[PDB]
Amino acid sequence: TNQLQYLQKVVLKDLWKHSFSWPFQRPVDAVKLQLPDYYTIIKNPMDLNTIKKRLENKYYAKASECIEDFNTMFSNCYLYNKPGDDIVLMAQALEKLFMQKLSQMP
Amino acid sequence: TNQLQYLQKVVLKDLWKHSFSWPFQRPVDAVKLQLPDYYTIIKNPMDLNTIKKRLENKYYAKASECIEDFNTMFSNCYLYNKPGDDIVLMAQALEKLFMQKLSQMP
Ligand SMILES: CCc1cnn2c(NCc3ccc[n+](O)c3)cc(N3CCCC[C@H]3CCO)nc12
Ligand SMILES: CCc1cnn2c(NCc3ccc[n+](O)c3)cc(N3CCCC[C@H]3CCO)nc12
Ligand SMILES: [Cl-]
Repeated sequence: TNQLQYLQKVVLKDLWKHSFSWPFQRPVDAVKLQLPDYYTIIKNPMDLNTIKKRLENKYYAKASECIEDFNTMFSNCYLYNKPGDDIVLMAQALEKLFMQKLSQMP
Repeated sequence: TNQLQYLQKVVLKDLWKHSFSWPFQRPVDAVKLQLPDYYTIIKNPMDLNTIKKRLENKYYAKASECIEDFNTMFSNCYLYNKPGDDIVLMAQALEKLFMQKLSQMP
């Protein structure tokens, strides 16, 4: 659980502190945010909080499973949205930061 | 050139060999493939061949710059398309294979 501890103590915490992660800290509320077909279009929803619980509850067996989840969160946003959307710009900054943290992993 | 040697000799070559990389081995030809607004929508196009040239011509100073190009090629497909599209399924398999290779970089 060494790389997993990195993902939890370093990667996640660092991403969490940035305000551009705020829309990603909870599953998408399709009603409150008026995204009526969100769950019709996205089949594998993912958010940071789900990722955090999975780390807390020892859900992951290997670090690749966690990294898949992050990847799914970003691509989900790209799929659902289009270039130029605010949320996409936010997703892009999170992802960049993510990849930078990952390159430092043991 | 160490990590950049891995990206060229291991990562690029392994991805190139899969038929699902065929659509990404040349810049999108918007006319022949009848994607009229591709270049209107996508502001930063990227493909394997461009990445390959950049490695050959010693364009990247650093591993992060080349990894950034791969990420752009993936997100570009996601942004331009939508869930369930063939090209998207392809991008996803490419990206997954990409991530596994990355995890084995020095
Ligand atoms: C911290 C407040 C919050 C909670 N949910 N949420 C959402 N949910 C939609 C969503 C989230 C993640 C990925 N995808 O695809 C859709 C969007 C959003 N914002 C949209 C973009 C510009 C900032 C901003 C506006 C309103 O706070 N802010 C929030
Ligand atoms: C290997 C032949 C080829 C060359 N270009 N191209 C494209 N260009 C569009 C494109 C590429 C990369 C990212 N984005 O966003 C759009 C698509 C495509 N296909 C689409 C999906 C299922 C396979 C297949 C069908 C017809 O060969 N095949 C090809
Ligand atoms: Cl999209």
